[PDB]
Amino acid sequence: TGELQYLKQVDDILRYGVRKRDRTGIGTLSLFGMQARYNLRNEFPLLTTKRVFWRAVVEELLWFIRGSTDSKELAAKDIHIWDIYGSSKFLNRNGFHKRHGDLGPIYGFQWRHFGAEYKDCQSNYLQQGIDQLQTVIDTIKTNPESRRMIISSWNPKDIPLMVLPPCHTLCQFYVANGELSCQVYQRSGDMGLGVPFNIAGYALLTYIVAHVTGLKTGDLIHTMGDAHIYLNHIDALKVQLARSPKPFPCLKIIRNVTDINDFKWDDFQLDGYNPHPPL
Amino acid sequence: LTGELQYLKQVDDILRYGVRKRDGIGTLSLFGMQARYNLRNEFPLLTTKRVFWRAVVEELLWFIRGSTDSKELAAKDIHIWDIYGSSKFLNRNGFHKRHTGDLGPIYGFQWRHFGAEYKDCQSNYLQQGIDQLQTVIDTIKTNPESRRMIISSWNPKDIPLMVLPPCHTLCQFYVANGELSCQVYQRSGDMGLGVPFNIAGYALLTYIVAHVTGLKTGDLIHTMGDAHIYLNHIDALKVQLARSPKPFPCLKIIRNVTDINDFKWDDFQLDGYNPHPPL
Repeated sequence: TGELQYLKQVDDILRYGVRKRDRTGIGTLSLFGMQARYNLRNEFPLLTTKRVFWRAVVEELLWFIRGSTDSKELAAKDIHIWDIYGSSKFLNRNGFHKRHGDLGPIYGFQWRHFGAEYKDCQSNYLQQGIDQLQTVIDTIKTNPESRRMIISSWNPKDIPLMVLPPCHTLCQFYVANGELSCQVYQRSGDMGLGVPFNIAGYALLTYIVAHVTGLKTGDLIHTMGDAHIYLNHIDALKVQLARSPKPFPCLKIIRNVTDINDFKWDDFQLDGYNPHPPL
Repeated sequence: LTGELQYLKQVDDILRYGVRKRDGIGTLSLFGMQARYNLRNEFPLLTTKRVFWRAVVEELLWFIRGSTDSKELAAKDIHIWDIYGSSKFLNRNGFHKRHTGDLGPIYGFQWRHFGAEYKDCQSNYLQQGIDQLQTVIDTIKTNPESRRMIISSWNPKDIPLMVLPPCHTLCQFYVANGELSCQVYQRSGDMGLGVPFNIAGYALLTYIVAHVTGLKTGDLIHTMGDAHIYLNHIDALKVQLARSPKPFPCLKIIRNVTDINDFKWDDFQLDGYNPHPPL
């Protein structure tokens, strides 16, 4: 059950799902404490039930990793998924003061820089805060077994300064028999979009540290907080589970990369991803 | 499938399928565990071995007003923290500037004051930091649906300044059908010792806030990171799984408490608890 964890997850949110209300006002079917374990050995968990956005996932992570916070830098990659928050209008009438596209101390600030006072995006924070992103790489061959290897996006004092609180709060890593495995806690998840993107995103994150640390890839545990389906997309999702999912792709890396920050989207070669066409 | 049984299978699975390690002390370990505990009309306090109830209650009350003092727990003859608050242990790692019974910002202080300046336990930090708790309490009354109700103990800011990194790293709450739920992240836990103890901790917290808010208690999802079983106890617990767990006891709260630490040991009446005997 590599692919079919997701599939019943969203049937369980239908049959047994509880009406709750979204923060937009649209009602959702809800469920708690979901748990999936995805297999990163000789496979990659890009779900073939619906075409995932692969460009966004990669270039968002490399945006997380480099310790960059901005709307432009993803925009510059022609990935506009965050650009709705960076705005003259969004920021300002959401009660923001001065800077003309900061996202606040969003993810990737809170990875490489933690507790660092936030002025604005492109003021460089090097040697500020605590860098979680790798204190783990530093940990991984220091003490491979450990309970300590964690990256926490939750910093509640900085959260009134973020444009949105982190939807995936944290991840922790684990080392057994020459293989790495990461569990990420997603406090809110959207089975439609949010989640399978998260599965791509965090699964990718291990694959990096895989050849970095010589370690193969064990597995990915995607743990959920509130898991939900929007009421509209039911009839649209119900056809999506009507589909027999097709086998998982493999991910490759051509460039041997020693530095966690030095990655970019042309490093990443995928093998055989053929999802189903939407409506 | 449910409750304490699900706690044996974790035990079951790890014994068979775990990973031999070091610490130091060897152990068998597995990663990414989750399970559910029904908080409706019974208290998931574990029956295959006796869990310390006044430890669990009094630790939390002392988490709740956030004070961290070994001296505060010890007079109540609950001392789990003396090993960590004693000046033979303090003076080992650089606590040479620290008083006996003092620990650090961990848990309670973080709950009640976050991002604050940690001075010492003789000092009263009210008017300072930010509180994760009473905000969470006050959210459920105003906007209960929010998926951003979260308390995480992980603050690499004060991590070097606490005796040990927090074992239970975060929780989340939930509201559906007037039933408040809670999901605890443990980064490490002992299937025989620490886990059952912190299953009955957050259980009670769910209950307290439920009571404080006026919502019923639905369910407790136990989320685990590395979950280990020491080879010190390896055999003694295979006869502990031989037993069939007895039904869960029933927590009641006597005095009506509008406030969160007004709570005292005496408010808690626990009916039906008959755990299995030593060995």
